[PDB]
Amino acid sequence: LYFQGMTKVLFITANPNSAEGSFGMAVGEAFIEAYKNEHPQDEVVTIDLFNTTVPAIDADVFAAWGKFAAGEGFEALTEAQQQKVAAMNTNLETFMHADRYVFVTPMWNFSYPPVVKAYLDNLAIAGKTFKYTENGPVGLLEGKKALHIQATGGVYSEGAYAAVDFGRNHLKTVLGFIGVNETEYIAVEGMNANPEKAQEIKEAAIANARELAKRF
Amino acid sequence: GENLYFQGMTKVLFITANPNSAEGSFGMAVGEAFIEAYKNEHPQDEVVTIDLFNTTVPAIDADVFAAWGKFAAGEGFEALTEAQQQKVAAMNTNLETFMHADRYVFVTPMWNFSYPPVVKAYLDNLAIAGKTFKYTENGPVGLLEGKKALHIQATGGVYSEGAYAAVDFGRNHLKTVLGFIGVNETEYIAVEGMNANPEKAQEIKEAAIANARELAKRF
Ligand SMILES: Cc1cc2nc3c(=O)[nH]c(=O)nc-3n(C[C@H](O)[C@H](O)[C@H](O)COP(=O)(O)O)c2cc1C
Ligand SMILES: Cc1cc2nc3c(=O)[nH]c(=O)nc-3n(C[C@H](O)[C@H](O)[C@H](O)COP(=O)(O)O)c2cc1C
Ligand SMILES: CN(C)c1ccc(C(=C2C=CC(=[N+](C)C)C=C2)c2ccccc2)cc1
Repeated sequence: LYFQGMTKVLFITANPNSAEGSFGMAVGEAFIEAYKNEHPQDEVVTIDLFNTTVPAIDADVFAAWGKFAAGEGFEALTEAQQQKVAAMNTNLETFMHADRYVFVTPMWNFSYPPVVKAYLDNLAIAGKTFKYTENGPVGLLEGKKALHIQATGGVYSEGAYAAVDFGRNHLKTVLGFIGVNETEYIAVEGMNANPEKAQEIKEAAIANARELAKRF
Repeated sequence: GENLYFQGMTKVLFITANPNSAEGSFGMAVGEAFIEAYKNEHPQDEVVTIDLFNTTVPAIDADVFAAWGKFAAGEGFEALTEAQQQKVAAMNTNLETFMHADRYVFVTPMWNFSYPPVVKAYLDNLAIAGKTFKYTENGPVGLLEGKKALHIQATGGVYSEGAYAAVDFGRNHLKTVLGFIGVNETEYIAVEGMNANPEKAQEIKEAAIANARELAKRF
């Protein structure tokens, strides 16, 4: 074809179990298939954070960032610093070039798996996703939309317990800091607080995901 | 005055989550000052340092779920694979090292409104059912008793009061998990405002260091 432009969607998952053993992954796959049937041509790339190199910010990264500030190039870094920065570049560039993001995270001790924090630490880079201005920082990503699907044993979406929903709230905060302010949230909650009605909660969340896909 | 349970040496855990040292980190410089002041008040208390950037902190992954599945089935430690045995043992080491301690000190910087990811993996190594918490008919309840925790955080801006405290996710999430495992009292020291006010960087650091020395006399 003469034109190669298309909407790029990133299906970012952070759950070790598959869709058959995870409520979050089950609703995540239902939203993706419903989005594909509504949006052909659009590309959907899956990113499993448990099988993706996500370097944590450590002494090598600070040392690598320091040499970059001193005007030095990539060759000045050690081999260990080179492999970490390159993997951080790939994660950042792939996220910046996409248009739609879909996060699937389970709640482990009031927050997400730790690899989600390292992944966000790979995305928040000054000069790339946000810039400093006279009136504080400003996110750089424009024309982006994000969906977060979180599965929790208890119920956190409504009530006072939304204050301890740290995984959901911190993800929304970082997304807005890099310019992704148009977000959507689908809660898959209560399958373990009341196991007798866990399948109804899953089925209701699937219907909630299939409706959002036609307008997302 | 005593004559109850012998001496009972107080174990203190100085848990750091910053790759830089005290010379290149405000939170570490305040954390090191608190320890030096605590050791002078209690010369016989044991202080064990745990650097999370140089400690095996296994993340909950596919091997951990497969291990917990075989443990719940009735099998023992002889059924796991070599990758599962190494991960489960290192989680028990971090768990029992934390449980056997009476005092806890955390030093973290704010990286994008939260802590480094290794802190979350370390907290997931501690919240274990039947060990640090259990579920009752009235709800979950922690099991650790007689513990006192202190969190030192260094942030560029100010997140102590107002609507900016709601986005201090690193401090708040650490308090919730510590309170979930029984440690209901976690004092907090803020080294904040160095990047918002670069001219007050040394004034804020020096004031927070003196605050940590005064707190070390009663902690
Ligand atoms: C290590 C661990 C920690 C958990 N912590 C919480 C929690 O803090 N609050 C909660 O409601 N459920 C908690 N759960 C239960 C999960 O939220 C529940 O399994 C949910 O369905 C997410 O699983 P899934 O995304 O794989 O479907 C925890 C489960 C595990 C294994
Ligand atoms: C990767 C990174 C992310 C940061 N994110 C924030 C932030 O979200 N809010 C803030 O006030 N400061 C932020 N800072 C600045 C540090 O929190 C601040 O300089 C703090 O003093 C660093 O802690 P330390 O000196 O003890 O290492 C960030 C710094 C880095 C390197
Ligand atoms: C069986 N039942 C009625 C329940 C037992 C426990 C829980 C909860 C919970 C909190 C923290 C957890 N963590 C940290 C593992 C796990 C569960 C819980 C979740 C949200 C609000 C209040 C409590 C909900 C229902």
